[PDB]
Amino acid sequence: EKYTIKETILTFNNEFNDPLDKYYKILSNPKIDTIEFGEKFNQEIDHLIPSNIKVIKFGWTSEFNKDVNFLTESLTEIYYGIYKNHSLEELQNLPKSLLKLKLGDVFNQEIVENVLPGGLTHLTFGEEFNQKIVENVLPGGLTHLTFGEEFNQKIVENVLPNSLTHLSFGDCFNQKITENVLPNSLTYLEFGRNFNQKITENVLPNSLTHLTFGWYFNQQITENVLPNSLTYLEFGRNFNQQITENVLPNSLTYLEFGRNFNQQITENVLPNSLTHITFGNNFNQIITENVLPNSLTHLTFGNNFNQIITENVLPNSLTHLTFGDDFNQIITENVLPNSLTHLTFGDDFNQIITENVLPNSLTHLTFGDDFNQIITENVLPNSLVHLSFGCEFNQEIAEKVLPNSLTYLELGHNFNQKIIENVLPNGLVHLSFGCKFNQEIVENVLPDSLTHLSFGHCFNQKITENVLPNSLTYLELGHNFNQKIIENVLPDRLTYLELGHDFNQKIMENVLPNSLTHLIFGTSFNQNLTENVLPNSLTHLTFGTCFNQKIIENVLPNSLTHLEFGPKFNQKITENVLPNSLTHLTFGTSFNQKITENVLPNGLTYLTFGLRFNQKITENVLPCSLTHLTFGWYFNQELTENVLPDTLKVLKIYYGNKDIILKNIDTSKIKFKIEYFNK
Repeated sequence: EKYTIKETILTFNNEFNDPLDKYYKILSNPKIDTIEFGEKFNQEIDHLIPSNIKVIKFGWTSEFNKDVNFLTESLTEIYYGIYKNHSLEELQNLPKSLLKLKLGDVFNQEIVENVLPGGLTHLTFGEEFNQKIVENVLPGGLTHLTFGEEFNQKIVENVLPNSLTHLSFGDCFNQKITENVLPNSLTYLEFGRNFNQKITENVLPNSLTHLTFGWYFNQQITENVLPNSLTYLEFGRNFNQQITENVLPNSLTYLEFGRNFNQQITENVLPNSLTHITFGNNFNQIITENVLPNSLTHLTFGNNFNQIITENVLPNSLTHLTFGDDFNQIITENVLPNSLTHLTFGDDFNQIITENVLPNSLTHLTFGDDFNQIITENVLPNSLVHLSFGCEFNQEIAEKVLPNSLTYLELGHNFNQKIIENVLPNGLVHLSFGCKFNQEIVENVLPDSLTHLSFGHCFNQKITENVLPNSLTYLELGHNFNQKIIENVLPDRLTYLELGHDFNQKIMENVLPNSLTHLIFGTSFNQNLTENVLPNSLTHLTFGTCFNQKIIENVLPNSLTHLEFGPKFNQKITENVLPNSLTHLTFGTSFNQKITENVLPNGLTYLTFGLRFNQKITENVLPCSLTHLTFGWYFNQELTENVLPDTLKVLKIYYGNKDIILKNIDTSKIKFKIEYFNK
């Protein structure tokens, strides 16, 4: 039953439902233009909203259903939810200044002359609305009209305002749209699910730039139907009608087909102005020679497309080609254009790719699941910077195979071939081995450029001295990786280290480098940490599930700011073991140990206890700078005001214990905010 204020947007609780009689002062803040209400709020708001607010958003979930006849007369916007009806009295009484309105979902009465605000520009009907609209009903200056799920009434001439620019139908609308019905101002028209009528000549206006049909629309588009202003055409799921010559306008830049479209496309049907085609799922027709437009930059096939791509089929303008799930046709030499920079294959693609097949412009190559053919020397272009192999790829990679220019290499699940002296390019920045990779990585194989290196599930080989490159900043080790790290192996620029589930080997002194700031232990690590192990630059330490070793003086370094113990850590912590520098401490699920005076650094601002912490808090234990205290479910101890710090901003407690936790706290005069959580 509290409010959360943002820059201008006051949001209430989702179970708020308190009369607004005692909130006038809060809402009278002269820097708040809007109010958000949530689910359970059902209380009067007629005389309870000041002049400074310009938006009431109720969000679609609201249970608000009260008569509203007195908003402000200074509102410009209001949006209603699922349980709101109206009388037309109530519609006549929304304020003369209003610009943008969404009606309640329950509203399904017939609107007549001079009811909805004259000056209105944005109108949105609810779910249940399915009432007839006649000539001078909608405001004459309206620019945005949206119909909801159930509306299926007829629309006849001179009814839609000649100012209208965006008209979006809902699911049930399936009435004929005839000549001069749509305004000559309309730029967007979007049909919904059920709409399935012929569109003839002079029905779409010559100002229309966007047209989206929906699920069921499966009517033929003939010559001179679509306007020459049109840049955007998106068909929906069932449209499967053949599209012939002089039907698509010469200004069209975007075109997307839906699932069902599977018709042949001949010459002089795809306009030369097009830069983007996205094909449907089922599309599986032969694309012949001078069919595709010449200005095309992006081409995307569907999941069923699997037809041979022969010489000079793709334009020399094309830069992005994405294949679908089925595509599995041989690709020969002059098939892909010399402008093409991006290639993505799909799940099925598994044909050989020879010497001069891939163009010399190509920077990005993504293979599919199935792709598993040998890639030899001078196959991959010398312009390539990004290579992602998929799941089934497990072929050998020889010496001068991967181009000089390569920066990003992602190897797949099944990849488990050996990597020797000059396989990976000098210049490589990111390298990611997948699941199965478990071959030895010896010295002068990983390049001296590499900054990011990540290993997969299976990788559990030794990493010896001077294997890892000097310019490495980021190292992620995988599930099974459980080999000891020794004195001079981890490089001197490494800031980030993540150890894996299995990693449970002791760490000696001069191992973790003095550049390392971020350290992540995995599930199993449970080996004791002693003096000068952890680096004096380290800021972030995250322990995994099973780490339950006691910490002593001079172990956690005096730079450390974020510490997070894992589930099973439940060891006592005494004086000057937690560093001066600490600001965020997070106890894990099972930690249940007393805290005495002088233990948690005074500098500490965020403290979180996990599930099981249920020990008294005596005076002068909680840090003096603390701002966010979070307790766990099982914490059942009284708090007093003199044992909480003067700087506390937020206290998080379990709801079901509150009257036990705050038994000695007068909540009517706290200077902090109680956040609850529940079961």
